[PDB]
Amino acid sequence: MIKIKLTHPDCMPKIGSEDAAGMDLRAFFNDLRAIAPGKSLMIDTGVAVEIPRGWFGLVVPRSSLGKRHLMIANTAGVIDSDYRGTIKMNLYNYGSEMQTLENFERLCQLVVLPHYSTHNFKIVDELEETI
Amino acid sequence: MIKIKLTHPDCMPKIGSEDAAGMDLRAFFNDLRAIAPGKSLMIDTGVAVEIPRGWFGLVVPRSSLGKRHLMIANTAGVIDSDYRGTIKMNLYNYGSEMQTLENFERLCQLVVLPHYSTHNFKIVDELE
Amino acid sequence: MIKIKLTHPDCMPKIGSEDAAGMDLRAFFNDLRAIAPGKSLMIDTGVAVEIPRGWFGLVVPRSSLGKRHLMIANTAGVIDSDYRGTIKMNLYNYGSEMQTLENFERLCQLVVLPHYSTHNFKIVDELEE
Ligand SMILES: [Cl-]
Repeated sequence: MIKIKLTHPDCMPKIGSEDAAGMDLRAFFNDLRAIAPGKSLMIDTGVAVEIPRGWFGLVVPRSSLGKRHLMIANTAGVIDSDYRGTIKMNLYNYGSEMQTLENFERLCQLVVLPHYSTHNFKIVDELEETI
Repeated sequence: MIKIKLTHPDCMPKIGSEDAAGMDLRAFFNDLRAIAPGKSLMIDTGVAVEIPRGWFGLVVPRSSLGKRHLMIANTAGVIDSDYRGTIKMNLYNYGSEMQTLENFERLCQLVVLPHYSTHNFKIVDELE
Repeated sequence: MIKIKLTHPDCMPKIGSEDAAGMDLRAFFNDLRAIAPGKSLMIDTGVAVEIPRGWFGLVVPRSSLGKRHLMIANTAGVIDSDYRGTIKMNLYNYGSEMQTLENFERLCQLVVLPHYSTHNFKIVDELEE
């Protein structure tokens, strides 16, 4: 079970069908968020999560953001299972015109994925051949 | 097993070895096959997929797109296990020269991955 | 387990806690490199990996590269379980000011995730509803 702390009930991510890979995180701010071409603004979501250990949160743009020429500055967010702040979406305008955000509009998908333990490795001199 | 509907056999993804993470989705073009700097082109793959519940499809560029300065406009496709349309690749030219694409050229990769059930959550006042 | 071969000890990726999704891959080059607006550079990590079958490597930027307006030219690296070369990070500057990268600087994260076999499919005439 994932658990979710909402800074405000309207921050609640849009949940889809059972088959949905992700839930949509919403913008959360108290002033104008106007991302100029070639600039980025860190947009809070007002959603803080405990993602269970062994998993992590992948944050990517909603498909609607393609026509808006917004990307996450760091390409994709990676929310570790010990991260306790609210998720932030550092959104960059790679397009040619102003992008304005409406408070609570759904912007990014959060998909929770399993990951191999980063402790489970060994250093070696030679890798096994697959030529 | 993933069920795949092709609009035509030539839309068949390029499958690698057993160890390959992804399959290469192909352009299914009509007239426009070039993307100018700062422009985008919505490319149908002609591949519709039935992905088992509990998984999803991640659509990212092939590494060869790097050289060509093409990205997906929305960075990565997320194909839900109930999505039945064909997969689209909305490619944006972020570089400085035009990129001409050949029909059925391998552009993006589809990787099918597990995801947590988005219904499996609880809202909490506080958390540890 | 992930078998790792290092070109140089210092190429060792940064390992976080049990809670870390990925390990931080490092640049491996002698002098400081600068990447001008609109330009790209193919950074070797000096890390070759043997990822267990069933799994793959996803290489995305560190969150810190976001402010520096750097991306992987191909958006995200996909490391197959049969890839035996060193992982490369082809970094592109999409911003408007010069960025500089130093040796063994943590740049990208390598996350290792299960994938469905790409051989386990069937071409079908109709899908369900
Ligand atoms: Cl699509």
